Amino acid sequence: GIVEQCCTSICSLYQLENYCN
Amino acid sequence: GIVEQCCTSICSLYQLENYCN
Amino acid sequence: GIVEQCCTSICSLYQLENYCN
Amino acid sequence: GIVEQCCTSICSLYQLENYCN
Amino acid sequence: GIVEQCCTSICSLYQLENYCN
Amino acid sequence: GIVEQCCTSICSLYQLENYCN
Amino acid sequence: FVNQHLCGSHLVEALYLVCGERGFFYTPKT
Amino acid sequence: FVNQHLCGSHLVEALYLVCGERGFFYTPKT
Amino acid sequence: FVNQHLCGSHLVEALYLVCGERGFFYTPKT
Amino acid sequence: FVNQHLCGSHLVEALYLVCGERGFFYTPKT
Amino acid sequence: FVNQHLCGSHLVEALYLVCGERGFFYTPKT
Amino acid sequence: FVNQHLCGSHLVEALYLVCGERGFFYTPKT
Ligand SMILES: [Cl-]
Ligand SMILES: [Cl-]
Ligand SMILES: [Zn+2]
Ligand SMILES: [Zn+2]
Repeated sequence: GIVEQCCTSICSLYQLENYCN
Repeated sequence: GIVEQCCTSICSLYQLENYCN
Repeated sequence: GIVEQCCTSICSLYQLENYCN
Repeated sequence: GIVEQCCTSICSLYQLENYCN
Repeated sequence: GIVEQCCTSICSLYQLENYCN
Repeated sequence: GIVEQCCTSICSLYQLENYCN
Repeated sequence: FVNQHLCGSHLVEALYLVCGERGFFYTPKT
Repeated sequence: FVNQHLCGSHLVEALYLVCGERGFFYTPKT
Repeated sequence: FVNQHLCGSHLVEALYLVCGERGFFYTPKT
Repeated sequence: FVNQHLCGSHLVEALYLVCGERGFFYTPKT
Repeated sequence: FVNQHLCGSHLVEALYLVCGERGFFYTPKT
Repeated sequence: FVNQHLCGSHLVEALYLVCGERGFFYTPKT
């Protein structure tokens, strides 16, 4: 999930939107 | 400028992106 | 809601704890 | 102390109160 | 005190340095 | 540069001024 | 614990602290 | 933009920035 | 992305996020 | 609540949250 | 260094920076 | 004062504190 996508791995600002409501 | 504008009104991520080197 | 209430008045850690998954 | 309890090791919110005045 | 003074007026790093242990 | 001076290595507050405009 | 006055990202901060591993949902009005 | 490593309280800061008023779920269990 | 209201160090924060590896210049009026 | 790793500036954030108006000592030497 | 306008946890932040290893005492009025 | 490790968003916080109204360049490429 987000921690793997964004912390463990790297992620874009657009990916972080994946987690918007 | 960007600084005042984000703080006095509002501010798009896209405007901030003008301030990347 | 929680968001406005912490920022317009005040806000207990215990109320915030309702917002944990 | 706090750095060992809270950073090196893990600590609770209640433990962090230990360091309130 | 320091707390209110930084937040109600302004605050030098040098004043804050009085609050180091 | 700054990341080497300040993150990789350690730096002072006075050194961080090096990066003021 | 004392009561909080939390605005903007400082709310999400406090939420992060409070919720830790469970995480949380940040849900403002409009 | 970019991709950086976003962990913990910094992750939720970033979510706050990106999502804002849409709000978000921080669900570290996944 | 949503529009932002960013004051003080929260601007530099958002700038850090947005710019990442390129970094940025923080340049206020006076 | 939870137990997380709280280091450096994040530690003192958390102390700020928990203690608030009681205030706190951050004494890393111990 | 320039003068600061520091409210809430941004004070504790600045205090953290300034004091580093010595740490500090955060002591508000009431 | 002190020397600490200042990385990423914390680095730019610190630059913000030190520089303030002078502003700064964060240029991680160097
Ligand atoms: Cl604020
Ligand atoms: Cl970190
Ligand atoms: Zn703030
Ligand atoms: Zn951090």
